[PDB]
Amino acid sequence: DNCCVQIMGGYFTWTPDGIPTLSNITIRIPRGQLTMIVGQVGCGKSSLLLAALGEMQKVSGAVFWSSKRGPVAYASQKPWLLNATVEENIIFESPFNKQRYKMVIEACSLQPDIDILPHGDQTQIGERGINLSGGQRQRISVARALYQHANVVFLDDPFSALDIHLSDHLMQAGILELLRDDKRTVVLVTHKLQYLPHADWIIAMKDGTIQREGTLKDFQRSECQLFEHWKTLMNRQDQELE
Amino acid sequence: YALMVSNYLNWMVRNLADMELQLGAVKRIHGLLKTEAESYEGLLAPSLIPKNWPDQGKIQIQNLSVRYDSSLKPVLKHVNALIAPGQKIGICGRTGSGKSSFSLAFFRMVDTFEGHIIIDGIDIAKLPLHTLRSRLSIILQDPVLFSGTIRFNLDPERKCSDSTLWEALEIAQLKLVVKALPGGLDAIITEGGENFSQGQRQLFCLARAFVRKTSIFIMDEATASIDMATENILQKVVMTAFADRTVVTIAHRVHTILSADLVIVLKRGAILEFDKPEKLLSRKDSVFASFVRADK
Ligand SMILES: Nc1ncnc2c1ncn2[C@@H]1O[C@H](COP(=O)(O)OP(=O)(O)OP(=O)(O)O)[C@@H](O)[C@H]1O
Ligand SMILES: Nc1ncnc2c1ncn2[C@@H]1O[C@H](COP(=O)(O)OP(=O)(O)O)[C@@H](O)[C@H]1O
Ligand SMILES: [Mg+2]
Ligand SMILES: [Mg+2]
Repeated sequence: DNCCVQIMGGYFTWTPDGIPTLSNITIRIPRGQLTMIVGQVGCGKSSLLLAALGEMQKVSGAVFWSSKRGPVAYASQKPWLLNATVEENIIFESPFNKQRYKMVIEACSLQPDIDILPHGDQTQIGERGINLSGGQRQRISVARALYQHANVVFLDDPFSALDIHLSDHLMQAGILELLRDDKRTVVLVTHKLQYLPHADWIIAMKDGTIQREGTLKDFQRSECQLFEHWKTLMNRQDQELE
Repeated sequence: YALMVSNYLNWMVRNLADMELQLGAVKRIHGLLKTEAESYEGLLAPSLIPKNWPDQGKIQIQNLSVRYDSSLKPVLKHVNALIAPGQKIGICGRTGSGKSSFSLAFFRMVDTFEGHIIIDGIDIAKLPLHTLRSRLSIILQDPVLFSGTIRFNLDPERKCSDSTLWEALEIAQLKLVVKALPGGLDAIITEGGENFSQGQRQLFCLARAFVRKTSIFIMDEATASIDMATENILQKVVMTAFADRTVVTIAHRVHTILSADLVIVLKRGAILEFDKPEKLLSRKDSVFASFVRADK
């Protein structure tokens, strides 16, 4: 079926008491294949990825991981950073390939920000060290992803603290450039809805549960109201979303 | 007393050794005691300031080049604006251009090493600093929330009724999920805001900016995190409600700031363009028009 993440009917929660956070999540994520999660604010977008890691508590439901669980790459909504060098951040206990490291820092376009740093590559950034921008920290924390040969990338939102130029450099190069080279399963949360043409599967979720999952033609045909809300919301209302 | 010598010589030298080790903490706290002040008392006397100091925000920028530190370059170049009291200003630009440097120039944290800049006629740099940062309002890209409770995190100065707080939850579109919290008000926001979402943390910070009733709210990229539907809905809500207020907006997305009055474009620390968004979109060679075109 070529499907690595097969969470069926999960009534997941954060707190062990109270109401559950998630309810009846019947999702599928295809292998080698980019998908996108779009929901509203506070509505389960990080919670699906942390339930898929099993960090959130399973009251009911069942998770059907396939190649226990392998090592996944992950970059959170808040960028966690070490007190190491920038190269030791981006490698993160891997073997250092110079050309794979070179195409990651060319793919992220962190090269002028590593050019303006006073030791360049080996500056000890972090808490003990130089404070950063936050956007540069976001690019460093996603630059530690897509390197590990880990084949599942849990890429929570990179496109908060970046502009349109660096997000098109992150969305044409990098995402769908080197992640179409090997068959790495990339999942994204993104409210910049211009990249909704650059998605094969699409998860749309609403208030704990999902609304539907499937492709853009399936949301065009079957859903066709949140599709119209995305058509008004992206403001290319003349064209047809494909 | 020879037996007193052989029982107390060790406590003499061991108490000398950890006396040196504990007095290193006095040396460290006296080295950190001698830090630099910010000089919170200003040049101008606190009697020319009225009750409504920023009643009509005439932000006249003249030749304002700023600097973060003494060793660094001038980040912003020689810029000029004439900002009306009913105006709404959208500032767009690249990362690394200086647009969130320019929002800190109103609050005197980034050092204005040359420049005239005023609001309502009278100089920003010749002001008391606490009366400057008390009667003005910012909102940042970072959501920083403290521990304790929600009425403290929206009102730490304790002086407000619950109706203006729930009016701020009404104009954040936050009221429905704060009513879905099981206290109504007065539940627990944890250390850094880890009880909620990142967009909900930024919505709490937005509503904490909405409690204060000053006529200047300035806005950094708050809706970088919060999604496009609530960006449209919240942009419509803050454009209808705060009609008097001179709102300066570093918008993260350009398609929420097509409804602005006039637009600053900042590229490499300088104003490239300053006109109508219809004029700068219809010029077709302009970098604001390629910011609209590169988005959609
Ligand atoms: N760490 C947590 N502990 C307890 N409750 C949480 C936690 N994180 C989220 N919640 C609750 O679960 C719900 C889901 O929030 P979540 O963090 O999934 O938002 P999100 O939709 O991922 O945010 P964004 O819109 O930024 O993507 C929220 O209503 C929040 O109150
Ligand atoms: N804390 C800081 N200390 C020194 N320089 C800074 C600091 N923050 C930003 N800068 C410099 O100022 C320039 C503009 O930064 P900033 O205005 O913060 O971001 P943006 O241009 O994305 O709004 C950047 O090129 C950066 O090098
Ligand atoms: Mg989230
Ligand atoms: Mg900035």
